[PDB]
Amino acid sequence: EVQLVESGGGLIQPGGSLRLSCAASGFTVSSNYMSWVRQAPGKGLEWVSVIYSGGSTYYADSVKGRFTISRDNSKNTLYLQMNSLRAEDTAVYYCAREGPKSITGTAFDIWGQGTIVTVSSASTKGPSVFPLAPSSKSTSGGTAALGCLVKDYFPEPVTVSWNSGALTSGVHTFPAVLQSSGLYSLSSVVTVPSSSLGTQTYICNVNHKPSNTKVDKKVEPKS
Amino acid sequence: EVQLVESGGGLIQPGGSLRLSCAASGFTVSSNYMSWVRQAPGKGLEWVSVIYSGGSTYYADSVKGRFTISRDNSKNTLYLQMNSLRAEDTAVYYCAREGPKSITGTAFDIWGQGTIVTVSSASTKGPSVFPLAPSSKSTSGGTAALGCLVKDYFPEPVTVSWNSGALTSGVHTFPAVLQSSGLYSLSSVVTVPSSSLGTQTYICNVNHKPSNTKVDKKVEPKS
Amino acid sequence: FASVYAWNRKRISNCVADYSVLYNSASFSTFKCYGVSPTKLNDLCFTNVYADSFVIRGDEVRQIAPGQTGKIADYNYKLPDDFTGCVIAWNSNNLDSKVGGNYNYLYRLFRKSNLKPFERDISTEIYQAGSTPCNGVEGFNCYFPLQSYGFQPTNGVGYQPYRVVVLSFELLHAPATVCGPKKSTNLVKNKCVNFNF
Amino acid sequence: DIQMTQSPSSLSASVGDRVTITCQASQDISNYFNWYQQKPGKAPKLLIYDASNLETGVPSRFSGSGSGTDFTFTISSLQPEDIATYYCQQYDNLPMYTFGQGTKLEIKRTVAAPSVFIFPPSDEQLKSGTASVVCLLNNFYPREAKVQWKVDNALQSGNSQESVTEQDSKDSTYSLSSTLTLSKADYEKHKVYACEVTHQGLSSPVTKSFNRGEC
Repeated sequence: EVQLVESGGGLIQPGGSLRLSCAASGFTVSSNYMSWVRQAPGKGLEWVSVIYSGGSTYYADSVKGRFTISRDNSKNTLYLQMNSLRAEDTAVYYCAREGPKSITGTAFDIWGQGTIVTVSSASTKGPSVFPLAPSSKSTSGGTAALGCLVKDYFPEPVTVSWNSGALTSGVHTFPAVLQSSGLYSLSSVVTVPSSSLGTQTYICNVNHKPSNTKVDKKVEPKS
Repeated sequence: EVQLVESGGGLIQPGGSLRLSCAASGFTVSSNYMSWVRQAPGKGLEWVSVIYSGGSTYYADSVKGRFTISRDNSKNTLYLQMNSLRAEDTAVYYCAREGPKSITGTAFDIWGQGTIVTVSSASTKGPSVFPLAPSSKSTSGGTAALGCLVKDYFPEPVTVSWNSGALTSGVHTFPAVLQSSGLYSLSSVVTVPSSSLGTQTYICNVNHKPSNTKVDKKVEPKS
Repeated sequence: FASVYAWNRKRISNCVADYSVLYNSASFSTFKCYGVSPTKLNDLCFTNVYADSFVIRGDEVRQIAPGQTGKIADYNYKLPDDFTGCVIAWNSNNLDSKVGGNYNYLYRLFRKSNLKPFERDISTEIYQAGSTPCNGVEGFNCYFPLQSYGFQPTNGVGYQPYRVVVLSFELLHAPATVCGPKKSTNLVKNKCVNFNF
Repeated sequence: DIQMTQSPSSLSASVGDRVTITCQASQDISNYFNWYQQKPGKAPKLLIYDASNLETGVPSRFSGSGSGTDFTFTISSLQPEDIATYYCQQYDNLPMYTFGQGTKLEIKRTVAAPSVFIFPPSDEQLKSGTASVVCLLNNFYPREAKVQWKVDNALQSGNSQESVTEQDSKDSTYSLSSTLTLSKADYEKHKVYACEVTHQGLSSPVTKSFNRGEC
């Protein structure tokens, strides 16, 4: 009953001025020690900034002079006013409350599931989808696998679900791959009893959040 | 011989800086009292701003501090420099000349057919078109109806004509409907003698002006 | 009184001016002083006082002030930006408004360019809004430049006629001129006294 | 300030009649009052101004009167070439131009039953994975029509949307389009799609229907 959602992310060129909106529920953000923590892809975590509940501000000294924190005490939103990038700040950005849990000592005790921020320009692009049909070369005994290939997109956060989120058994989305062309690609596959090749519904729901792409593709055995 | 066309509109997020270009013909806009008047969907009209022909500016006090008027006296264009929205300014915006027509009293006497401005983000999207075939379930005696269904688009102003604007008899485009998905949809239908089911040309010309979509779809009786 | 587009201009001169009979007359609906607060007028001396007179609507009295805009201050009567005098105004519905409409009080509603301060323009050329030349005849984008208040006695306040007088004290570089009265007491005798003659 | 209220909002006009819309105000004005007409879709035009003095292009109808608080706009009848929206404007020395709300009008044409027509979803859309089922009601006076969708004789609630056209300037009728939206999967689970229209010009309701998958 205390999760804060941050609105932002999306791509951008080196030198932009994107700012992020961390909106909280369950507590005042004008009375707590809210803080920002990022972590690079395949790297360790790193502190970014904090604000005290009287107005003071502090920065991580690698991102100082270019970042700004502010809050809306009547809207319960926490702002990371970012500008003048240097194209190493591509990371996932988390919010955290800093609250004491001892007679001596304090801690981060509630987090916000992170939002992706990327930078490099190269514009963006929507995904191209194909269904990878269940086949006897994929079939073995009691089960057979089918999936959806979603390829050639820049704006990293993309999602593919199976049957509007119905099937959770065997559904496995593999990490996206970055081609030489500069665009990402991935494929998500799920196994299902071989007695059930075409029988039930298996429609992959592709949603691209930086763009506004939403397409449902049905996967059926090969002709 | 005196109609002014305004270039602008299109969608936009809350906080944008879109400005509109009202270009006039038949009179100087550096010698008249040009004014802007908007009206919300399903609401009454509301004055916005005016400029006198010496340089003065006035605002409607609900949109003051965020709007700006200017003119080009060598291009005959009237500018509404708008910025810093609040997402209630979704309206149709009209230009008007303010000219006297009495020994005492003045009036708006020529208008500019309006241009739509919308705000909410949710990006934009192109329409998906299907032809609704003429059928015996639509046929009754001497006439039968056929049409085109243009659905799932955000950027509100969309148009469908019949045969490049040829048929004006029975052609009726119904008001677009706003779905829960957030996208609009509509269907335009026309009746034509039942002796003429497939005989002549009935091609719906779909044009989406915020995007650049132009597609012609033929409607023929069901197989 | 005088129209708003051709105001009058009286040049008060060497005299004994008593702005107290003005200031306390309580008959004035508006008495603003800009260069100088009102009570200290009967204690100063200038070179010339000008008095301008005209008649406007009721809610147009807020454009007679330094630094305003509107059809009156733009091109009928413009006050400089470092004004010095005072502006006085009072309602005159019973004198100037007549049943059926008093169409003798005009104002200018079109001009090429805003007035310079204290500049006056009584011409009556056909205005030309659009690019098409006018050739002295009316028509679209060729407008007569003067309109008339049709004042009527059953008009809500803010549409009834107000009479306005703008006093402007100026100080060129002469040797002196009009000043306020010289209150004098009584002369006593046969007592060591402190006197000023 | 001054706000003017227009009392009779969207009355009913019969051909060969009269109509008097009525508007009043705050603290009184005098002849600074224009009436406008905006057709359903176009830009507004001016047709009165001052209080009366018709505009050059307006016909012998459309008279106006009143001069101190109350103003009355009057038509020698209700030409089918109307059904627009009529606003009232005032203004003042200081910048400002308060448009009063406005009315509509309407008409009273004879009872006309709708032509009904049902359209199954196009094969292109079933590829995409969704089925729109359109039902059209063509020309009709009383707009108080009911569209009941039925799927295999089950009355369908909460998956339809309607819209209706402006009263037609020629024959004073209405036209209505109801769209039923289903998934491809759910579409393929039933057979008969029916659209049952109820209306005053019909003695008993009309159903147009098709059978999914029958050329």
